[PDB]
Amino acid sequence: MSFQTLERERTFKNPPKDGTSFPDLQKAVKPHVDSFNALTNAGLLNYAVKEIGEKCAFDSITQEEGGALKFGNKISFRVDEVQIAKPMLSSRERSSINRKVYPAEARERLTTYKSRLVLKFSWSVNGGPRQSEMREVGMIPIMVRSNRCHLEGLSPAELIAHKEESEEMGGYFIVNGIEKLIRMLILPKRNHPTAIIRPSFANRGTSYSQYGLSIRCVRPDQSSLTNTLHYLNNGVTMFRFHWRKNEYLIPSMMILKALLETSDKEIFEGIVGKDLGNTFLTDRVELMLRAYKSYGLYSQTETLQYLGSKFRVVLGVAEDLTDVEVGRFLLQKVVLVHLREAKDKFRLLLFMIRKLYALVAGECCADNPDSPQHQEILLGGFLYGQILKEKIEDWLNSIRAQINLDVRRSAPGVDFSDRKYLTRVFSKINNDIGTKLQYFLSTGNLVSNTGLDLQQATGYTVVAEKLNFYRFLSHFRMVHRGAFFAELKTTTVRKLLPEAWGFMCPVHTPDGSPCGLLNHLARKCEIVTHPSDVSQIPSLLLSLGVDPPSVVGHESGWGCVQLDGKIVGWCTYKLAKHVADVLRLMKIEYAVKLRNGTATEPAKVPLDLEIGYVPPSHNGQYPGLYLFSNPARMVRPVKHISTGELDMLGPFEQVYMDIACFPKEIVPKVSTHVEYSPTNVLSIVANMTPFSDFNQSPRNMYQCQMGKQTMGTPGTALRYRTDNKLYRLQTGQTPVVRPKLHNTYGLDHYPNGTNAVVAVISYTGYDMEDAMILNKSAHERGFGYGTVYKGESFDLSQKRRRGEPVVHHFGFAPGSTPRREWLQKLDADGLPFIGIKLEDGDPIVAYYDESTGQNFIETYHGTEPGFVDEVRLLGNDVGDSECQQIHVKLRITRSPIIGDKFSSRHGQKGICSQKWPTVDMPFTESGMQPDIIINPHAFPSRMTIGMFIESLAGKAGACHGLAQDSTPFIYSEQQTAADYFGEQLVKAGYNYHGNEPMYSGITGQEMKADIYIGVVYYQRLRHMVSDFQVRTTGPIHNLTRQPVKIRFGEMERDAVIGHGTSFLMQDRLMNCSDYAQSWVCRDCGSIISIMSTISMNGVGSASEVRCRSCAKTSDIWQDGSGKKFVGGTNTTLIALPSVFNYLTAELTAMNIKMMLEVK
Amino acid sequence: TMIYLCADCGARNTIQAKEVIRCRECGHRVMYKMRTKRMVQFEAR
Amino acid sequence: MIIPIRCFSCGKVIGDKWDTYLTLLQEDNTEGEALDKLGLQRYCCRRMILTHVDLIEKLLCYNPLSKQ
Ligand SMILES: [Zn+2]
Ligand SMILES: [Zn+2]
Ligand SMILES: [Zn+2]
Repeated sequence: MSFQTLERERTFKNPPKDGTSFPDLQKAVKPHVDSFNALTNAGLLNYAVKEIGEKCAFDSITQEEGGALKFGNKISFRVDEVQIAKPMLSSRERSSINRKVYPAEARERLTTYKSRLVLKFSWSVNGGPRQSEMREVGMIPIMVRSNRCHLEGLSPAELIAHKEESEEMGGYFIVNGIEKLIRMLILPKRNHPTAIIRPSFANRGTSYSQYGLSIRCVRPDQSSLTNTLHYLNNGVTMFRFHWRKNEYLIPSMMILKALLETSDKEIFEGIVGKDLGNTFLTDRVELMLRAYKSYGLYSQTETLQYLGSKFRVVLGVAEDLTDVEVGRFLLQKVVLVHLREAKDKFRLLLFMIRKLYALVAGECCADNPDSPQHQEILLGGFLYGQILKEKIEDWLNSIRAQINLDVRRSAPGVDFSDRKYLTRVFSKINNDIGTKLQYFLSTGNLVSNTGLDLQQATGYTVVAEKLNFYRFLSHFRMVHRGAFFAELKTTTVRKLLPEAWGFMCPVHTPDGSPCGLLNHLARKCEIVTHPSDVSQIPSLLLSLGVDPPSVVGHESGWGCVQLDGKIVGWCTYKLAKHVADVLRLMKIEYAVKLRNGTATEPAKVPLDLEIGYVPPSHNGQYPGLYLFSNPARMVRPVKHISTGELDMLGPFEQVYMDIACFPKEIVPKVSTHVEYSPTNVLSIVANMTPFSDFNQSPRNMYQCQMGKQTMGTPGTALRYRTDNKLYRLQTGQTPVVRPKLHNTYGLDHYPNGTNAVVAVISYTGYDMEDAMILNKSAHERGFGYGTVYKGESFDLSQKRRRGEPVVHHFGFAPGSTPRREWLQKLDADGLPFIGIKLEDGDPIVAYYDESTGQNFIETYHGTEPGFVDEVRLLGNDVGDSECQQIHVKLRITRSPIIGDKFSSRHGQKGICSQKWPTVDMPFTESGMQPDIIINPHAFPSRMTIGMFIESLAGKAGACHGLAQDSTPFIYSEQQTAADYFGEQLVKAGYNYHGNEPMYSGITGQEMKADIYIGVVYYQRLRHMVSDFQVRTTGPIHNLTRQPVKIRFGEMERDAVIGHGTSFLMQDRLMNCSDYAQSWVCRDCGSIISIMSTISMNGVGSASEVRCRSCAKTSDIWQDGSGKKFVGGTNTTLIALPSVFNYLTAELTAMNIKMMLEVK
Repeated sequence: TMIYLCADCGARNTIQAKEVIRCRECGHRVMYKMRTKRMVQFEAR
Repeated sequence: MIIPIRCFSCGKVIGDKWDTYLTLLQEDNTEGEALDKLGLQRYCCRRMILTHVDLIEKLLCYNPLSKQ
């Protein structure tokens, strides 16, 4: 593989107008933007507002023993649909051609990227009118390159026509101008009843036990909530669930009888109808039935009425309508929300209680919630839709409470037929929910009345620091489990238990405290987020040998088949396996039909559907075929081996398929799947480490977490970026050793480092403890040469507290202007020259007030001489405003200074130690001074043998002119990679082991031993941005007279009184920090009741201090107010730290005082 | 009077102090200042 | 940005060898060894004009003073 150079230049010069040259970056960001696309289209918000329901209001008449309290004027309102229009420009016509707002401007003008939100409010006047009205409800942010931005479908050339760079990615809502993003979280599986062995259950309900069954059921609008089954020691099962932040606990027999019109024989023969009279199950179900018979009633109507009369309070249900329908409202809204039909909720509840009882008796292993087998991902747009539906539901409840209060007062205005009344009430309440969503995005504190089944309520959004390309991608791929686990320090899920092979990367994960939590997805792991219709799955199952009954059509051997939380039939495990296999082959074959020419009807069975066959075995996972069709799962591709085409599979068939990892590993009759190429298991940033399978994997972990922090090219459109701190590399190149995916993923547009001619040698002596040198002339000819951009913003609208109109303005007041600095930098307008070099104490902008007319100034706080490259006069808003914002982008320069970390692509970070002169460096027979001397002692105990191979490959590829392929897992044990590159080199002419005969520079005669010179890829780091502070003397503290906030104490004191250095301790702590000579009353022994004498005589002698607490012409004295005293003569000087005087103060304010004696 | 650049249209605006800021020909609301003629030196290092 | 005049390790000036290297690959059907016709004997001056990202022909398409 060669460097695409001609193609690179012909994609740089004339950019493509057809379609983005790099499809894989877009398939990498596709989760978020396709989730938002699913939000707008595919009927997602519409389902949300339908399932909101309708809310009623009326005039309440007290029943007064009537029982049917009357109410005639009833209005029942609902939201019909939601529309999100494209982001126009301050919708109100500003007397211009109303044009769009491309996000470039939202980054420039430092304003969020919002768009109108239209709701379709609907009426009912307890008749049938249903007149409608569209309501603006504020403006919500909108994802860049989403379905509702003005960049969708645009080709790169039309993006260069705008101000965003050619290969834009999208996925991030622009909020105030800082690209916020919703991180992917990990949740339990949708609808699949999992088991739980968690000990916290035990002390929860003391009659309870640890064994439980949890299920996170989700509605069609992806608005899940949980409801678990507690198995209590007595024998019955409790149906725990959540509502309005509060747990709620009703016995499972209660809702089992309340759901369908059932008789108890049906419950029994459904739970345990099998193997008639199995001991454990039979007695437990008997005990349960009787324990419910204890207090309850018989029929379904009585149970529903009791349930309503119990739960009418907490449900937001209509106050007046009826009572049994409230029971139906529970059994519709809470019990099992994913299912629609009551009889089917009943069937799944029987199956679930059977699974619980099997788990209790040890016939079923405990599924593990901290493993990707039972985990899915929540995207961004789905969380956005949930929060938008929650805000809409709150808005409806709020206008409902406003109507109820309006009616309740006495009757100020009550006209449920008049539209004027509705205009009044809408005008009353807060109608702006755009700012709620914008606040969730600006902060992250998800402030909702119900948590939507989310453990943690903080930290949902990450700011997309474009510092370096890998950093941007790594933002887009990652996931996270939530700090609710980080606070628990355990050898738990932070472990890499292996149902992740190909889903989430093994190596790429930060080091330190968050290690193991945020696992970035693999390279190829997609996220299926557009579900499809599956009715042909029940049709085909019924055709294929399974049948769902009405009365118990179930026996011993028959296992269950489950369609994303709906029991569709029962079949023996042999037939279950046959059905699984034939479904898989039908899916694959019709997919290969659908991709090419043959017609694309709605797919019989979609690819994304996963056929999770769970074989039976004693003490295993509970066996039953599981058919999932939900969105927001993880799904990756493999090659089906009987056929020869794609097939997609998720983290539920992983654990039960023999996916042979090579064409050569496949063992016949068993291995039914092949991995495309094992490179498919790593992530995107981790895969780009040449020979990544030679290093000790901690080195690859450090290299991922450190290549996410290189001073590299953060893009190509930098002139149009309003970020605070950008870093750019002047001289970058493509690596000479590279993985093909470094070309596929379009990294060529964003280089990170240069190619250093590294000599492994211990010669200078400065390069121990991991440091290194940098050939001086190889530095002064332009080695890694950074430029930092610090853009700071000035806003006069802050210093306008309240009371006056706009006063401050940019410029100089009509009048005088100092020449000594202000006219040197600032042009005339108070805005600095473009290109004038600033220093620390230098003025940068100038504004004056109107009243005082005096020109104020703002100075450059940073301590390093920077230039000025671009100033933006931000128009405040839509129009009709003065320049009330400026944005100045200083271009600081940062060459390699002693202390700036360099680090190859193996975790080999160093520090530029001295910068040896180019004459005192060694040289080969050829004459190239090695650009960087690394130390040989750093490779043992580090195992970066990958670096030796990479240096070999670099010196080989640079010679002939190849782009040495370095994908993980190509080179086997038969012929080693080292031998391949050695053949390369010996063809070129150099030494085969890579050595090279060098002469030393400081002596001239050759080094006895040959030395190892290669061409490594050195990406300069940027951790040196916060380097130094020397304090001779300065300000002191207000209270304790201490140096204001270096720290010496509480461990430094240990060291000093360890050395036996009394005088050094008393110096550094008491002398140099805070020293004072305070007077002390010797007799009364206190330090505060002393006072200097006043007005003793003329200038004369010294003011001879006296004491007050010890008191009662020469000796007597007066006070400031004139009060005379006598006595209190014994006053002397003592030396005690000022902090002790402050302690005396705060102590006497408590009336407790120490009387320190003096001799 | 100063000479600026409308961000999008790239048109010399000639807007004066304490005035309504916007592009005279497009209506855009972002203005860069232009780099005038001024003498600076840098060592060739 | 533009080609790094005066390659780092050697002292050779290679600023001028980019528009005359590119139009050897472009139309001469010669491969990465085109630079051997350029006279780069070492491999320190040679990994400069070989693996060079010429990222300024992509960044010059953002003239804010485009007049359009
Ligand atoms: Zn006293
Ligand atoms: Zn314009
Ligand atoms: Zn050179």
